[PDB]
Amino acid sequence: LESREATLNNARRKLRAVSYALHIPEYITDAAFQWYKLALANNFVQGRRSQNVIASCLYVACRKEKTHHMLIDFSSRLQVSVYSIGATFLKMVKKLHITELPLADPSLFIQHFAEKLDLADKKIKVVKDAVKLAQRMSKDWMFEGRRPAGIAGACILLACRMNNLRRTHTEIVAVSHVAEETLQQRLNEFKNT
Amino acid sequence: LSDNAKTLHSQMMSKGIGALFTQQELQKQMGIGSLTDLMSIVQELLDKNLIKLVKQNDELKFQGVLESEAQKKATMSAEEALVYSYIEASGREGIWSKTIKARTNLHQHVVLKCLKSLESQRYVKSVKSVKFPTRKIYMLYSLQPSVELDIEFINSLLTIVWRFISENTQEILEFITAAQVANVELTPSNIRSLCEVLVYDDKLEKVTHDCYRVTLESILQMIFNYFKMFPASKHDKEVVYFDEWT
Amino acid sequence: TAIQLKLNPDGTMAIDEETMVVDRHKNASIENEYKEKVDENPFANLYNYGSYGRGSYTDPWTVEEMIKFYKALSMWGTDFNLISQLYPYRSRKQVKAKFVNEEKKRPILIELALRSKLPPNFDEYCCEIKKNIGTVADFNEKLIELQNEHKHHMKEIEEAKNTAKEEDQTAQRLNDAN
DNA sequence: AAATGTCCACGAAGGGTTACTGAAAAAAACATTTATTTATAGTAGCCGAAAATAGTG
DNA sequence: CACTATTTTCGGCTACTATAAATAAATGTTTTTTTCGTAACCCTTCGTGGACATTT
Repeated sequence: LESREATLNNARRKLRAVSYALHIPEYITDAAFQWYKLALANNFVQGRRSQNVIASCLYVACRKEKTHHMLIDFSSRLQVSVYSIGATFLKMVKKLHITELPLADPSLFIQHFAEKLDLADKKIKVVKDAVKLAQRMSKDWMFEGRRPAGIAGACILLACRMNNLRRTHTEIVAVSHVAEETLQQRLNEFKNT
Repeated sequence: LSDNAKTLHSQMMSKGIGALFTQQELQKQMGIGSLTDLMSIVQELLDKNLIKLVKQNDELKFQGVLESEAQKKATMSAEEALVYSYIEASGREGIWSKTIKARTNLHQHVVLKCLKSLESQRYVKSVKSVKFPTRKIYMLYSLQPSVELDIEFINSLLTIVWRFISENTQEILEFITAAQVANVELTPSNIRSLCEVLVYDDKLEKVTHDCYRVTLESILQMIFNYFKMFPASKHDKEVVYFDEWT
Repeated sequence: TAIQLKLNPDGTMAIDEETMVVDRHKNASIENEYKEKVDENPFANLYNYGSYGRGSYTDPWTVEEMIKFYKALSMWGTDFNLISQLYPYRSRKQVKAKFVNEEKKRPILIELALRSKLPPNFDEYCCEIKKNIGTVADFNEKLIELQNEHKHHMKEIEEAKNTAKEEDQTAQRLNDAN
């Protein structure tokens, strides 16, 4: 319809709004719209907030690509809780029959942390040591119900420990956006396994 | 100071609200103070928001209002009092939400949030117009809708006047007043406009500039004989149509 | 911030051009000026999962408030409506969270609160009136009399309204005949 | 009878003109919030005490 | 060397965060209709002469 065309011309400004902001490249916005388009027809957009469904729709497209983007970088712009936008994500995936899905692999997040962290120009040895620490962390038994951004926020602390004094538990928390004392618990955990 | 203001608004309360006041009578009414001090207490009384500035055409004019509705609007903050002042200045005919947005510079959210708070305080009602429908006109609770009725059941009374004449214009009024007629206002100006309808249907005739006869369409009611001509219309090819030459 | 006028010797009782309209920003400007001026360091606005969410930290309970609680839980059955005002700036939610808390840690005192169904050690007669001394008035019928005043004021309004309805009917008939 | 005024028509003269290298409201539909309540584990603020070792005279 | 003292840490307190049910009512939130450049050349105008009628 004309009203159905007008409700997606507006809804095309929304997906291009957040993708300009989080540096989402242009082959995901166009991939995200069909997920919005099938959820449009199946009575999922009625009632809920317009700006609350399109970020949950975009995260489906960002998970399928296996890219470094978390879920809370959507919500912190929107100034709501993580659990508000996360709850309407769960009622999207099981309702609309999304069976296959990538896992939140924490080894993706190490390589993207360093560049805006502004560490030393030998930025490969902080990474080559870290994924080998994450491979060491993988076989070892700590992260199974815990957080993907949590356990990947204490490895790069410990990988950069032995070479730099970048560990002050605040510049890495300003990167990982996970609390200060919940990664010291991780450092107490792996020391004693 | 304040005691002379108690004498000033007594003169505003002395006359019934009409016959609006001005200074050249009020200086002759009150001239105990010189004009260097007369103006100062009135500007102080503008700051006590009880006197207003009315306009009679092209020249200077005043009007004093009741105090009991002055504290009514002093409950509001200055923006709610700003929309309230225009909406009583119309009063007798109402105001349109676009016109109430233009004269104040308040944009679309800050005026729509303003009167919504004002309606809960029982200070604005919402009526729809008939001279221009589908437009939101607001008034006070004075209930002055100066703007018969546009919805149907007009012709439910025109069958009554036509049964009245078929047996054979001032007399037409008093037949309608009886017989449990659901009416509220009759006048000869209306009934002539009520009579011109059946002039156009030729159900009655106009003779001698006020008299009315039946055109004998009762015998058609019961070649010019347009019922009892039923068509064939079925499996018939050579039938005559009014369109299909254009 | 009303309309102002002036006394000009040339034009007496003249109205001024500027106060005709209001700015609506100068009164906002002075409000802003006595505000704190902070220099933002990008590490201050740090956000985590515990951000933009419900809730706070309840003050840990005291033994002073225990004897104001269990006696309220011995007299009444479990009535959170009036306990909420007894604790003046505590809320309805966390006293219910305290109720489930005291089941688990002290499971025997909620039995003693249930078992005692009688007048206790009769010291609560002051505590009966310690609640009843705030704004002493017969609320069983003082709530009635001002509500009677509320409908009395409304009974003025229709009289002021319906007499304003009939003044419309006399004027709109007068210009019809004119 | 004639002479002047008046009514009318037609050509004369310049005038300009045209293709050339949407938002607003209303009935409609519907998720959210509120109220439990019952287990689990992590996230986290938060104190808070309290262990403890860094450190002042 | 004695203890003061911020630091380090344990620790528990608390408070939801999903997941399924009963309503039920209030609340907001978002779609689908219903309506308010030169050169002909037509064009336009100023104008001048013909005849008709009244009047001298």
